[PDB]
Amino acid sequence: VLSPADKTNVKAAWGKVGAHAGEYGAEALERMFLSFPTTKTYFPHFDLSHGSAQVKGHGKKVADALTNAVAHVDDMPNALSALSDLHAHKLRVDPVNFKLLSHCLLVTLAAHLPAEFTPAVHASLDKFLASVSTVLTSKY
Amino acid sequence: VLSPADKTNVKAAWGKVGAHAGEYGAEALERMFLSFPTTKTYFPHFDLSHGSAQVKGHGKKVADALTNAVAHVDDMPNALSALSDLHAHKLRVDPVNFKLLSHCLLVTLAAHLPAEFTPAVHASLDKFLASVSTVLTSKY
Amino acid sequence: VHLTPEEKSAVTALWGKVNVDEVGGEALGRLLVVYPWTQRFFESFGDLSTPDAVMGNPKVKAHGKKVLGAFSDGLAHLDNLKGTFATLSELHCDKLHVDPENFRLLGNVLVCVLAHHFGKEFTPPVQAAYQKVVAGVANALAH
Amino acid sequence: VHLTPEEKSAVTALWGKVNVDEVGGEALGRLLVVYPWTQRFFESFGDLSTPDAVMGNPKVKAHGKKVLGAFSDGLAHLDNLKGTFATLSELHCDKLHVDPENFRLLGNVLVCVLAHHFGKEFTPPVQAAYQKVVAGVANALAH
Ligand code: HEM
Ligand code: HEM
Ligand code: HEM
Ligand code: HEM
Repeated sequence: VLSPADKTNVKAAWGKVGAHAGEYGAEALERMFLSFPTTKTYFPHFDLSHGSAQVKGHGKKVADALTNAVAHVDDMPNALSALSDLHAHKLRVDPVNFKLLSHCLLVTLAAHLPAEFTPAVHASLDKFLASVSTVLTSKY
Repeated sequence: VLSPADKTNVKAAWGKVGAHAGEYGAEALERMFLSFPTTKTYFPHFDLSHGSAQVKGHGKKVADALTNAVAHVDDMPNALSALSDLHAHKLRVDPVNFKLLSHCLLVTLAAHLPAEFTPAVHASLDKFLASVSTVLTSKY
Repeated sequence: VHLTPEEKSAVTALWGKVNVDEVGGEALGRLLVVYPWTQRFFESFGDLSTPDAVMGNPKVKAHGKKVLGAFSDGLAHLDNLKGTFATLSELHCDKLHVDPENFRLLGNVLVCVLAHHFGKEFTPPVQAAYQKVVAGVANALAH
Repeated sequence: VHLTPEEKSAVTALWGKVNVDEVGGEALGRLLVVYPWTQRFFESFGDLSTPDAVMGNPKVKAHGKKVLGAFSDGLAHLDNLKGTFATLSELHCDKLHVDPENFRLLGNVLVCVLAHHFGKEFTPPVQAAYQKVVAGVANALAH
C-alpha cells in the first residue's frame, strides 16, 4: 500500500527530475557497477566504462520504466508485468541487486535534488522503489 | 502473489496440520526463542521456559491467525489488518524477526509432517509465510 | 563457532546418522526449487524446470554430495571455520559471484532437510546448535 | 577495510568538510523516519511521531553527534575496525539487542546524507569508497 501523501511526494520528486531522468538512470547504474561489482555479472556483453553509450541507453530505459511506474502508481503490478517476466523468469536477478539499485537511485536523487530531498520525500521514494522492486521480483 | 497450485498445497498442508495447530505454534515459538534469543526481547513479561503456559497460549493465538490466513488466502491484507496495526504501529517488530519465525514454523512443519513436506509443498509454504509476513509488516 | 560440550556432542551424534549422498542433494534441490533465482548458477547442470526434474537430476545430487562433504569438513573443524572455508570462499566470491545471503538460505534449507529427515529427534536445542554451525559456515564462506 | 591510496585520500578529504554536529543527527533522524521500527530503541528520546518532530529532537541530534564521532574514530583506524568497535559491538549486541541489518541501513542512510550534502562532489568513486567504509563499520559492529 502506498500512502496518498507519499504518492504526491514521489510525483513531485520525479516531476522535478523531469527530463534529466535518463542521465540520472545512467549515473545510478554507474554507481551500482562501481560500488557493487557483483552486479556487473548480469551485463557481460556490455561496455560498463564511464561515459559508455550502452550504459547510457540502459539507464534511459530504466528511467522510462520508473516514469511509467510513477504515472501508473495505482496499477504497477500489471503496468510492469513484462518487466517482471523478464527479470524473474529470464534474467533470474537476485532481489538483493534490486535493493542495491534502489539505494543507488536514492543516492543519485539526493546528489541532484538537494532541496527536494527532504526526509519525507526520502521515505516516500524509498518505499516507492521498494514497491517497484517487489513487483519486479514477484514471480507468476 | 500466490498461484492456485501452491494455494492448494498450502490448504492441504495446513488441513493435515489440523488440530495440532496450537501445539505446532508453541513449538515454533520455542524454537525461535532458543535459536534467535534476540526475539525474546519482544516478550519481556512472558515466561519463556519449556512447557510454559504463556508461550502455549501465544502459540495457539499465532496458529489461529495462520489458520484464518489460510481460510482467507485471497483477502489476507484485510483479514490481518488488526494484526498489521499491532505488529507495525504498536509493537514495532523488525521484519527480520518475521523471517525467523517463518523459518521456525517451516522447521516445525518439516519435523511433524515428513510425507507432506515435499519440495513443492515446502516452496508453497515458504511463499505463504512470506505473504503473511509482508502483510504484517505493512504500515498504513 | 563456539558451542557448549553438550551442543557439540548433540551436533556430532545427529551428523553420524546423516546419509551423505541423500541429504546434500535434497538440500541443493530444495534450494533450487524454493529460491528459483539460484538456478542461474546451475544452468550447466541441465533440466531444472519442474521440481521433479530438479530433484531427479544426477548433477544436482553429485554437487549436493560435494557441498555436504564440505559441511562435514567444516563440522570437524568448528574452531577454524574461516580457515577451512578460505579456498571455497575465494571460489564462491571471485569466480562464481554468489551473494552471501544465498549461503544463509542454503543453511536454512539444510536445517529444514535435517528436521524433515530426523523428525522428533530434531529437538529445539539441536536445532539451535545446528543454526549456529550453519551461520558460522555461512559467515566463513562470506569472508 | 582495504582502500587504495586514492580512495583513502578522497574519503579523508570529504570527511574533513563534514559538519560533525549536523550530519550525524540528520542520518539518525532519517533512519528513524525511513525505517520506523527503529524508534523502538529510542522511545526514551521523547516525541518521534512526525518527521518534523524527529528532525527537531535535541536528543536525536546529540545521539547522532556521538554516532558520527564513532564513525570518525573508525575512519581514523580503517585497518583496525574490528578493534575500535569491540566495546560498541558488545553494547549494541548484549544490552541493546540491535539487529546487524540496521547497521547497514544506517550506513546507507549516512551515504545518502553525504550525497545530499555534497552534491556533484560526491562522485561515484567517492561513493564506492564510502560504501566499503560503511560496510566495514557495519561488519565490525555486528561482530
Ligand atoms: C529496480 C528497478 C529496475 C528497473 C525499472 C529496470 C528496468 C529495465 C528495463 C526497462 C529493461 C529493458 C527491457 C526491455 O527493453 O525490454 C531492463 C533490462 C535489464 N535489466 Fe533491469 N530494471 C531494474 C532493476 C534491475 C537490476 C537491479 C538488475 C541487475 C542487477 C537488472 C538487470 C537487467 C538486465 C541484465 C537487463 C537486460 C538488458 C540487456 O541485456 O540488454 N535490472 N531493465
Ligand atoms: C506469521 C507471523 C505472526 C503471526 C501470525 C502472529 C500472530 C499474533 C497474534 C494472533 C497475536 C495476538 C494478538 C491479539 O491477541 O490481539 C500476536 C501478538 C504478538 N506478537 Fe505476533 N505474530 C507473528 C509474528 C510475530 C513475530 C515474528 C514477533 C516477534 C519476534 C511477534 C511478536 C508479538 C508480540 C510481542 C505480541 C504481543 C503478545 C503479548 O504482549 O501478549 N509476532 N501475534
Ligand atoms: C554454506 C553454503 C555452501 C557450501 C558449503 C558450498 C560448498 C561448495 C563446494 C564444496 C563446491 C565444490 C568446489 C569444487 O568442486 O572445487 C561448491 C561449488 C559451487 N557452488 Fe557452492 N556451497 C555453498 C553455497 C552455494 C550457493 C548458495 C550457491 C548458489 C546459489 C553455490 C553455487 C556453487 C556453484 C555454481 C559451484 C560450482 C559448481 C559447478 O561449477 O558445477 N554454492 N560449493
Ligand atoms: C551503524 C553504526 C552505528 C554506530 C557507529 C553507532 C554508534 C553508537 C555510539 C558511539 C553509541 C554510544 C552512546 C553512549 O555511549 O551513550 C551508541 C549507542 C546507541 N545506539 Fe548506536 N550506532 C550505530 C548503529 C545503531 C543502530 C542502527 C541503532 C538502532 C536501530 C542503534 C541504537 C543505539 C542505541 C539505542 C544506543 C543507546 C542510546 C541511549 O541509550 O540513549 N545504533 N551508538
